[PDB]
Amino acid sequence: VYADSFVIRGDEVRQIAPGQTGNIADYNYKLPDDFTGCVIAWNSNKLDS
Amino acid sequence: FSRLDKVEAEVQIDRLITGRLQSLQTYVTQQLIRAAEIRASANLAATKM
Repeated sequence: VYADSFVIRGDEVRQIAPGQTGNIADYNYKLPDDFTGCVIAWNSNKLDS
Repeated sequence: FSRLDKVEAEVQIDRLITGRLQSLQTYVTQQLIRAAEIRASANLAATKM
């Protein structure tokens, strides 16, 4: 099992899904086509901001 | 490929391979019927000669 942690903007959460393209899914972190597993996202306005 | 997401494009492409494989199957089956009919007629010309 592997775990990857990073902080992004709310609008780009949809790009982390496999196959999406954009400034974050093509330049920082791109998932493979046959990805097995899944992702978890939650708002963190209190601490990081 | 250029109009669907890569996560689910593989579902549609195999959904198209089935038609191009079934269509080739019906052609072969029809020939097997015709070949037996010609075979029964080539065995009559051999007797007639």
